[PDB]
Amino acid sequence: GQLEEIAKQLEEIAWQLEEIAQG
Amino acid sequence: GQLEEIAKQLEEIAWQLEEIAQG
Amino acid sequence: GQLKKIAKQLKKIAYQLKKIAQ
Amino acid sequence: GQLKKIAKQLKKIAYQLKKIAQG
Repeated sequence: GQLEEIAKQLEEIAWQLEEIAQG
Repeated sequence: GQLEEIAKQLEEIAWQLEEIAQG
Repeated sequence: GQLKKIAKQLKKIAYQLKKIAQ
Repeated sequence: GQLKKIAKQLKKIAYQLKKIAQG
């Protein structure tokens, strides 16, 4: 649903942020 | 309620990210 | 230069969540 | 450090959205 899709998008943003934070 | 609390959490993260990127 | 574009995307999401919560 | 703490917050938030939806 809309909440699960927003959730998936925030996870993807958190994985971007993880790649920037480490290497 | 809970969705609005979460929206505020997201806004506050966005603002910290703007602060980070701005130096 | 990703962080500002992320912060704007997060603001748009948060506004949509607020609309849903209404 | 701060971007990693943010990504962890974002992942917790995405779990919370997925749970509102589920249960």
